[PDB]
Amino acid sequence: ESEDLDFQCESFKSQHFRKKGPISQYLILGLLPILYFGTEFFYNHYPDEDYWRVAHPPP
Amino acid sequence: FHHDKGYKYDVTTPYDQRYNYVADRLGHPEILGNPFERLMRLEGDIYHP
Amino acid sequence: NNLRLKPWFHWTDEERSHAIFSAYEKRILKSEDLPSFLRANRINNVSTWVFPLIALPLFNQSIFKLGFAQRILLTRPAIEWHCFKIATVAASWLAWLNFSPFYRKLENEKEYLLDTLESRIGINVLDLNDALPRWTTSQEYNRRTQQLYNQRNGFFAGLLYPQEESSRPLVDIASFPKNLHKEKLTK
Amino acid sequence: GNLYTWGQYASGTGFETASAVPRKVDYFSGNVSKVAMGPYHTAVITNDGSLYTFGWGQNGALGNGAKEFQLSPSPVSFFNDKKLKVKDVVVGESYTIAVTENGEVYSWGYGGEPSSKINLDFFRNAILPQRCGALGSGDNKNRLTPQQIANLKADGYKNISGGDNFATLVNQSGEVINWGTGLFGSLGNGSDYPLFTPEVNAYFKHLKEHEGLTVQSIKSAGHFSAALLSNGKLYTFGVNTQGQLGIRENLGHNTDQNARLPTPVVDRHFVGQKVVDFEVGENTLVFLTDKNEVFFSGLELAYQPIRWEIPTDKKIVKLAASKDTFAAVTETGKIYQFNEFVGVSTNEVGNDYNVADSKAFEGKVVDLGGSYGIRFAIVN
Amino acid sequence: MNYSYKRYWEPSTAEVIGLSLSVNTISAALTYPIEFVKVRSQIRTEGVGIRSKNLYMGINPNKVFREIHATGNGLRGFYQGFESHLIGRLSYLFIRNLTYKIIYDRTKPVKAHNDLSHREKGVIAGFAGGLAAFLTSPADLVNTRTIAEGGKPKEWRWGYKGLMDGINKIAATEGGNAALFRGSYANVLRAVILNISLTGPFDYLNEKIWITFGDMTWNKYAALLWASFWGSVATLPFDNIRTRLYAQNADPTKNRLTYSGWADAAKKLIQHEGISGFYVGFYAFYIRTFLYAWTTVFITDKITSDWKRKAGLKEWQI
Amino acid sequence: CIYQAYQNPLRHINTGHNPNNVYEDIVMLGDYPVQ
Amino acid sequence: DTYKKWMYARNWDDFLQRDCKAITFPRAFALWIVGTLGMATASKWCRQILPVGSHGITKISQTQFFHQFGPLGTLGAVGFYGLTAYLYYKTTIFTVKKFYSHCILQEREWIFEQERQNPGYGEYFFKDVPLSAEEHFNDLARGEMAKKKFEKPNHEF
Amino acid sequence: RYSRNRQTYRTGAYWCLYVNIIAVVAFYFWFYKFTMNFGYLWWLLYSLILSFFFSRALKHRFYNPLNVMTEFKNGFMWFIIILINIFKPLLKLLENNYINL
Amino acid sequence: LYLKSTNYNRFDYRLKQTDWGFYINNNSNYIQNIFSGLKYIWRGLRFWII
Amino acid sequence: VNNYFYYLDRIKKLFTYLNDLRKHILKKYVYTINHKRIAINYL
Ligand SMILES: CCCCCCCCCCCCCCCCCC(=O)OC[C@H](COP(=O)([O-])OCC(O)COP(=O)([O-])OC[C@@H](COC(=O)CCCCCCCCCCCCCCCCC)OC(=O)CCCCCCCCCCCCCCCCC)OC(=O)CCCCCCCCCCCCCCCCC
Ligand SMILES: CCCCCCCCCCCCCCCCCC(=O)OC[C@H](COP(=O)([O-])OCC[N+](C)(C)C)OC(=O)CCCCCCCCCCCCCCCCC
Repeated sequence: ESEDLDFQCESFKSQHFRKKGPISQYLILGLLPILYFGTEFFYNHYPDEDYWRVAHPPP
Repeated sequence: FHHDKGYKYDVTTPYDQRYNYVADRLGHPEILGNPFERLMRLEGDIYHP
Repeated sequence: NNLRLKPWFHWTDEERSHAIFSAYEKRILKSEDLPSFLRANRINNVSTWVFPLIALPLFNQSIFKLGFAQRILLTRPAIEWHCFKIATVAASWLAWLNFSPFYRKLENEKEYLLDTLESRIGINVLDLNDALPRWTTSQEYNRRTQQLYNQRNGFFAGLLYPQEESSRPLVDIASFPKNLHKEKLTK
Repeated sequence: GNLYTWGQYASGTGFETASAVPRKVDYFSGNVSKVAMGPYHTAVITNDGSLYTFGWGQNGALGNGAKEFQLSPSPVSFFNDKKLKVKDVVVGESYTIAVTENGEVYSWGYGGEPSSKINLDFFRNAILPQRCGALGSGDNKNRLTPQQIANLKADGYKNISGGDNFATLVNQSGEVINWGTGLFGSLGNGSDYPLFTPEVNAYFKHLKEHEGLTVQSIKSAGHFSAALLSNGKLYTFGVNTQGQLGIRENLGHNTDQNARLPTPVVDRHFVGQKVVDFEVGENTLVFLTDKNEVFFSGLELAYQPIRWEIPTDKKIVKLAASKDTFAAVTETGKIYQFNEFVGVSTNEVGNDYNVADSKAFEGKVVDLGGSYGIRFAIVN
Repeated sequence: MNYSYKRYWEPSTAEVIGLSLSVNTISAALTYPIEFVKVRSQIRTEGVGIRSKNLYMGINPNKVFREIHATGNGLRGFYQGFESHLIGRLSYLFIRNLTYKIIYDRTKPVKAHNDLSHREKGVIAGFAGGLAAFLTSPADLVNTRTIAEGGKPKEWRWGYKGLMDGINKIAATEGGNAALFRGSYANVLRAVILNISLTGPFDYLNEKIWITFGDMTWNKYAALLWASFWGSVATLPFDNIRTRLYAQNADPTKNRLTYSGWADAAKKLIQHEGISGFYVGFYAFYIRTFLYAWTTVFITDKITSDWKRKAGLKEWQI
Repeated sequence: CIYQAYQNPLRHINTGHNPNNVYEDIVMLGDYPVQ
Repeated sequence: DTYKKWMYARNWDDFLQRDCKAITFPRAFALWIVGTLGMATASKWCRQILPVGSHGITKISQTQFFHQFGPLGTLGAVGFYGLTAYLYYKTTIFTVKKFYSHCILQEREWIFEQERQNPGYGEYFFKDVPLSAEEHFNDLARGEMAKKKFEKPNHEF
Repeated sequence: RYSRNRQTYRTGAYWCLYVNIIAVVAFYFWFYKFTMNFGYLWWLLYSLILSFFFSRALKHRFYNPLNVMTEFKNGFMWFIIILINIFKPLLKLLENNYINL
Repeated sequence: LYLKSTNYNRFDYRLKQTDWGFYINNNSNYIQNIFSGLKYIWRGLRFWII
Repeated sequence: VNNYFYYLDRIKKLFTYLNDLRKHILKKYVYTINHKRIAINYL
């Protein structure tokens, strides 16, 4: 910054090529629907606490 | 030379060989800044090294 | 009973001093309750701005002649010796300010005045507290109380300063009209 | 000549009260030959080879078998009793080393022994290397009385100098023998481990073998050292607290914290010149180059050697460096000083120097020295 | 949650000692080949580290198992040093359980529905585990040396034929009883970390699952899986350093690396392997932890519930 | 720039546009170029 | 309100306890670490802007800051350092008090502990615990805790 | 035919973050009368507080405890020097008063 | 106050360590232009006070 | 060179790598105006 000119190099090797990387991030992505639904319903306890619990009649 | 952006005809003119300022004799203290704007840590385009 | 929380169990020193000052100003506390507390207050002031003086030669005879102090004096520049002496005196001064017998006496006198207030107006002693200015101190409120005592219990009372005896009209506050309405604005 | 001492404090000054103005040590009747001042104690060798140590005798220094202050000058009973004349002396933070005329080397002082049995040596030794001193004993044990360094002969040696916790001997053949604490490249040998016993420096041996550069001299102060080699170059190594090393190419880069190996100073400001001599003080390095030019680094002002602008009309004879001060003595005895080195200055001032008043000393200032807060002048 | 505890039946010292010894003998006998594979995986990557990339990072437990089986000793070759492992584990458990029981009985709350917070029980368990691991370090050392040899050159092997034989050889050759306690501080650190990394995570997820899904039956096993994962994450670096210190030969020549202590071992692990070099054999360590914990919890719960039902406790108190 | 000096402080008014531990301003807090 | 206060923090102890919510000891120590970093940075800034005792300088006059701005700049730097040191001392006292209370005396922020014990939707209403719920607090305790009476003040003013 | 265009918009990214904060916070406060309890996740609040002092202390390597101790000592000595040099003119004025008398 | 005071300041040595040809080192006494920073501070805040 | 802080050098490289990666991520995905990265963030 402040000492590199804002210009474009003549060579094509200055192109920003995309290369792949790690895969654990995509492990997180693959379970995204499971994690999102679990977060909402269980973590936020929606609609209420007793809905997802195993059903018991009152004494 | 800059092997990724530059050419072999990249020779910096040394500060000795650059043309001296002769247009006027009065000084131009803008290039120093001010004690006020140095104290205030203000960055100006006219005193940027 | 030492298990009952007094209404001012959370108040700071500034809040306690302001409560006492407001009680005296509002003629809840008479000038007959102040002379002890005020006296303690003055002693506390003398206990604050004299201690470093009292602590300056004493250390020169007790602490600054010790082995560690002499080592600092002999093997370090004079500015570091001054720094050591000033730091020691300032630490002693801070410890004195936090734990001073005269400060404890002043706090006890303020507690006695607050107990008298609670005996007089009951739980309404909490009505003497407000949102104090940030930089006004307990000493400043004590000085204001002392100034009010000097004004009332001295000359010019009734000439330049209001007297200590109230002359408020005798009315029935249950029926007498009030300035503020409960919910709306009135004219 | 008569001794003159001054400084910020009164530990190693030979007196009991400090004085900025020079004060004449006259316990010696003009027989002072050499003086070595550490941070807190001083050792003086007279004409007859007698050794007098004074100052703070912590960790068994001063060669008196105690750990108390001895502000007044006092002879060392180990050498005076046997009439063993001492040739040279090196004084460091809490140690003393004496080179006698027969070549034997003695040491006494702090050696790295832990102060108390209750200490955090577990975590520290898990983190930092084991503590050591400038003794050649081979163990971290304090020497309250002078004791010979086994298997070390200093006869015909070019130089001997030591820092706060390390020592170095440069022989006539250019061989460098180091011992003490080598942490952060103080010894310049490329290792941070302590050297309890003296060992030959491998880096300078490699330089003399391959590059063919012979070590002219080595001078140390604090945890910093500078070496002058066969070519007119200075190689600094140690802890760069305040820019003493003079190895910073770019003023704005704070990456020069320490140099494990001897790195050459930045030759930018004296291209084509060869260093004639140099002097090392606790936070400063002042060297004179053959164009009669004085360059300095340190004091948190110059992180690379920049020229001192004292007049070059008169040849510079002596150089001296000390904590936040330094000075240069010319042929005529005129003493230029950066900051108050002598303590008295005349009205003659210049862009970066004052002139020390000649009235402070009674005679001609033959020698100047002192690198940690207390300074001395040997005056004839 | 401080009223939520259920301690209406407290087992006696004899009961806890006998049950712990028997159940943990079974558990250790079941997972000893997994421990063997983990130790071998840690041994084979001392100066190397993890050199694969992406999903291949680490050492495959099945590959090590196949190599050890192809050695030619069969499954009995995975139980070499099991005498040392079992004796050390049983002694460690005896000392730890005795000290924990004593300090707990001196400190446990009066009410049967109250109990020490996980920090207090963690302090007690850490002290007990540190003491027991310090005392059983010779047995752990002999076991680790027995396992490690085989993945080492012939001249680097110790050749131990038992626990007493190994102890005699260590004392006689290396010299003194201080030789038996090589790397004992590593074992102490490992036991301190292991004794505090399982109770915390287990109760956390168990209670959270109960809050979410009510009183189902899978709650404790999901919480056990989670606790095993976090205990393996916390304990594995210390186990790795303990393995490195235990397997180091007395002769500095016969070592890929020489360690002068726990800190030195950690430094030389970070230098050559990096941070990820700590977690080698993580799958094996986690699987062994989960299997051992599941076996112990299952059998102990069955036995203690049977004991409680014979003590007259109601169903909600069991 | 942590432990590595990429930027050139000789060509910047204020070094500290990025979190770093290896840069120092040439014109420091108390420095004022004057005529 | 008469706008005599804006932050409504009586002192720095109140600020740290309530505004920053350093109710526990780890929070107090984290705030102390932040304050230590800030104090070190402020000291370094003051020593850089007024370099007395750094390069052999011994007098305030022999600094470029004094040449440019004079005694007003020195007063400003002294005030800045004094305020920073005052706030750091207050933070240190707060942290030491919290360490003595929570770690030595084993005191806690008990409402915070109650919130820690129940994670919002737990089922911990038990008959054995009188304080578990409002239904399980026995009526005898309610009667007994309210037996005494307040004193009637004497309106002697 | 268009001049070179800068390839980053940092002020734009932060202006949009502020727009999101304004929308959510203002709408919750106006309609739900809700204000987020920043003390619930106190360590995010600490990260906000820490960030104001982290970088400047990082520049001087104050993450090292030794540097902090050295800086404390040097700063206190600097403060003492300034105060002493302030109060010595009182002694100078006293001597001037003696000579004036 | 500046009887025996040298011309150079810290910034002068810092400048001598840089390749900034546009700035030079002061060679005369600063008594003539002393306390000019206050003048520049006034000029900076001149239109902002009211 | 028998430096005593080789592990420390590795940790220093890790810290430098983390700061460089932070700057890279911010400049490439958050502060960018490239339409492809913005579209992928949208997705
Ligand atoms: C009638 C007289 C008229 C005037 C006469 C002439 C006067 C001349 C002298 C003036 C004062 C000289 C002394 C200045 C000291 C500082 C020197 C300096 O350059 O510092 C570096 C600093 C920036 O350095 P940098 O390396 O470039 O950093 C860039 C960013 O700032 C980096 O930002 P960041 O976000 O990374 O870092 C955040 C934070 C980081 O902060 C730190 O690292 C340390 C800061 C203190 C922290 C304390 C923490 C305590 C512990 C807390 C723990 C608990 C947790 C807390 C949680 C909550 C946290 C928020 O940094 C700051 O806060 C920097 C700004 C500090 C400004 C200070 C302004 C006041 C100074 C004077 C006070 C006077 C008091 C009364 C005096 C009289 C008494 C009788 O410089 C400035 O900020 C320049 C502006 C301020 C300097 C003075 C300007 C005066 C202008 C003329 C005034 C005329 C009259 C008033 C009208 C003004 C209208 C505009
Ligand atoms: C998942 C299991 C599902 C089972 C489904 C139902 C199967 C029913 C049929 C079973 C057939 C086999 C029964 C064998 C019974 C014992 C027989 C016997 O005594 O054999 C002699 C063997 C010993 O003989 P051997 O193995 O030396 O063989 C002799 C022949 N030579 C030497 C030539 C190869 O006995 C044992 O091995 C018993 C000791 C206990 C074994 C415990 C194994 C635990 C394995 C744990 C997992 C693997 C390690 C970890 C890998 C992954 C790490 C992450």
